[PDB]
Amino acid sequence: NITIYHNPASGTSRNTLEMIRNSGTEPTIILYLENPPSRDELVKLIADMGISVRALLRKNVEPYEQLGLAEDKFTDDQLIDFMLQHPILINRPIVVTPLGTRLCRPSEVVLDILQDAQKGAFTKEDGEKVVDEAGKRL
Ligand SMILES: [Cs+]
Ligand SMILES: [Cs+]
Repeated sequence: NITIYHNPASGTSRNTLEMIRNSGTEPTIILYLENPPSRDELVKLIADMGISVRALLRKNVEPYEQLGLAEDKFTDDQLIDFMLQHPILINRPIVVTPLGTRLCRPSEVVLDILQDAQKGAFTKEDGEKVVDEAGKRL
Protein backbone atom coordinates (compact mmCIF):
# COMPACT_ATOMS: atom_id res chain seq x y z
CA ASN A 1 0.00 0.00 0.00
CA ILE A 2 1.83 2.99 -1.37
CA THR A 3 0.91 6.61 -1.88
CA ILE A 4 2.79 9.20 -3.90
CA TYR A 5 2.03 12.95 -3.82
CA HIS A 6 2.86 13.42 -7.50
CA ASN A 7 3.47 16.31 -9.86
CA PRO A 8 3.56 15.10 -13.48
CA ALA A 9 5.51 18.24 -14.39
CA SER A 10 8.38 17.19 -12.08
CA GLY A 11 11.30 15.03 -13.42
CA THR A 12 12.02 13.98 -9.83
CA SER A 13 8.40 12.98 -9.32
CA ARG A 14 8.27 11.14 -12.66
CA ASN A 15 11.45 9.18 -11.86
CA THR A 16 10.12 8.28 -8.38
CA LEU A 17 6.81 7.07 -9.74
CA GLU A 18 8.57 4.84 -12.28
CA MET A 19 10.83 3.41 -9.57
CA ILE A 20 7.76 2.61 -7.47
CA ARG A 21 6.27 0.83 -10.48
CA ASN A 22 9.56 -0.99 -11.14
CA SER A 23 9.27 -2.57 -7.66
CA GLY A 24 6.02 -4.20 -8.79
CA THR A 25 3.27 -2.04 -7.38
CA GLU A 26 1.02 0.67 -8.76
CA PRO A 27 0.72 3.33 -6.04
CA THR A 28 -2.26 5.52 -5.20
CA ILE A 29 -1.45 8.78 -7.02
CA ILE A 30 -2.46 12.03 -5.34
CA LEU A 31 -2.12 15.14 -7.46
CA TYR A 32 -1.19 17.36 -4.49
CA LEU A 33 -1.44 20.59 -6.49
CA GLU A 34 -5.16 19.91 -6.86
CA ASN A 35 -5.83 17.71 -3.85
CA PRO A 36 -3.34 18.73 -1.17
CA PRO A 37 -3.26 16.79 2.09
CA SER A 38 -5.30 18.06 5.03
CA ARG A 39 -3.49 19.96 7.75
CA ASP A 40 -3.52 16.91 10.01
CA GLU A 41 -2.17 14.75 7.23
CA LEU A 42 0.59 17.26 6.31
CA VAL A 43 1.71 17.47 9.92
CA LYS A 44 1.92 13.69 10.05
CA LEU A 45 3.81 13.48 6.77
CA ILE A 46 6.36 15.96 7.95
CA ALA A 47 6.86 14.15 11.24
CA ASP A 48 7.31 10.81 9.51
CA MET A 49 9.74 12.25 6.92
CA GLY A 50 12.15 13.28 9.64
CA ILE A 51 12.80 16.68 8.06
CA SER A 52 12.04 20.23 9.18
CA VAL A 53 8.97 22.04 7.95
CA ARG A 54 11.19 24.54 6.19
CA ALA A 55 13.10 21.74 4.46
CA LEU A 56 9.85 20.78 2.71
CA LEU A 57 9.40 24.23 1.12
CA ARG A 58 10.05 24.34 -2.65
CA LYS A 59 12.03 27.41 -3.71
CA ASN A 60 11.73 29.24 -7.06
CA VAL A 61 7.94 29.20 -7.06
CA GLU A 62 5.67 32.26 -6.97
CA PRO A 63 4.35 32.08 -3.35
CA TYR A 64 7.83 31.40 -1.94
CA GLU A 65 9.09 34.51 -3.75
CA GLN A 66 6.17 36.84 -3.07
CA LEU A 67 5.53 35.79 0.53
CA GLY A 68 9.25 36.32 1.28
CA LEU A 69 9.63 32.83 2.73
CA ALA A 70 13.42 32.88 2.20
CA GLU A 71 13.62 35.10 5.31
CA ASP A 72 13.69 33.52 8.75
CA LYS A 73 10.54 35.25 9.94
CA PHE A 74 8.12 32.32 10.05
CA THR A 75 7.17 29.69 12.63
CA ASP A 76 6.76 26.10 11.54
CA ASP A 77 2.99 26.40 11.79
CA GLN A 78 2.91 29.59 9.70
CA LEU A 79 4.85 27.67 7.02
CA ILE A 80 2.51 24.64 7.23
CA ASP A 81 -0.50 26.92 6.68
CA PHE A 82 1.21 28.55 3.70
CA MET A 83 1.80 25.11 2.23
CA LEU A 84 -1.87 24.19 2.54
CA GLN A 85 -3.02 27.47 1.04
CA HIS A 86 -0.39 27.34 -1.74
CA PRO A 87 0.33 23.65 -2.41
CA ILE A 88 3.03 24.35 -5.06
CA LEU A 89 5.17 25.20 -1.98
CA ILE A 90 5.11 21.52 -0.94
CA ASN A 91 8.26 19.99 -2.47
CA ARG A 92 7.84 16.73 -4.33
CA PRO A 93 7.36 13.87 -4.37
CA ILE A 94 6.35 12.68 -0.95
CA VAL A 95 5.97 8.91 -0.88
CA VAL A 96 4.27 6.82 1.83
CA THR A 97 4.77 3.04 2.06
CA PRO A 98 4.31 0.48 4.89
CA LEU A 99 7.97 1.02 5.72
CA GLY A 100 7.91 4.80 6.03
CA THR A 101 7.54 8.20 4.44
CA ARG A 102 10.18 10.19 2.55
CA LEU A 103 10.59 13.34 0.55
CA CYS A 104 12.14 11.55 -2.43
CA ARG A 105 14.67 14.15 -3.52
CA PRO A 106 16.73 12.77 -5.17
CA SER A 107 14.24 10.21 -6.50
CA GLU A 108 16.35 7.19 -5.51
CA VAL A 109 15.65 7.92 -1.85
CA VAL A 110 12.42 5.96 -2.52
CA LEU A 111 14.50 2.77 -2.62
CA ASP A 112 14.76 3.02 1.20
CA ILE A 113 11.04 2.61 1.77
CA LEU A 114 10.03 0.26 -1.06
CA GLN A 115 9.50 -3.24 0.44
CA ASP A 116 10.24 -5.16 -2.73
CA ALA A 117 13.42 -4.89 -4.74
CA GLN A 118 13.60 -3.28 -8.16
CA LYS A 119 12.57 -5.97 -10.68
CA GLY A 120 15.35 -5.01 -13.14
CA ALA A 121 17.85 -2.21 -13.89
CA PHE A 122 16.60 1.36 -13.44
CA THR A 123 17.86 4.39 -15.36
CA LYS A 124 16.42 7.87 -14.77
CA GLU A 125 14.89 9.84 -17.64
CA ASP A 126 18.12 11.72 -18.29
CA GLY A 127 20.12 8.49 -18.56
CA GLU A 128 21.52 8.47 -14.99
CA LYS A 129 21.84 4.83 -14.01
CA VAL A 130 20.36 4.12 -10.57
CA VAL A 131 20.36 0.34 -10.12
CA ASP A 132 21.95 -2.20 -12.44
CA GLU A 133 20.47 -5.52 -13.55
CA ALA A 134 21.88 -7.34 -10.54
CA GLY A 135 20.18 -4.78 -8.26
CA LYS A 136 23.25 -2.88 -7.08
CA ARG A 137 22.78 0.86 -6.33
CA LEU A 138 25.32 2.65 -8.52
CS1 LIG B 1 -7.14 15.78 1.50
CS1 LIG C 1 14.21 -1.19 1.33
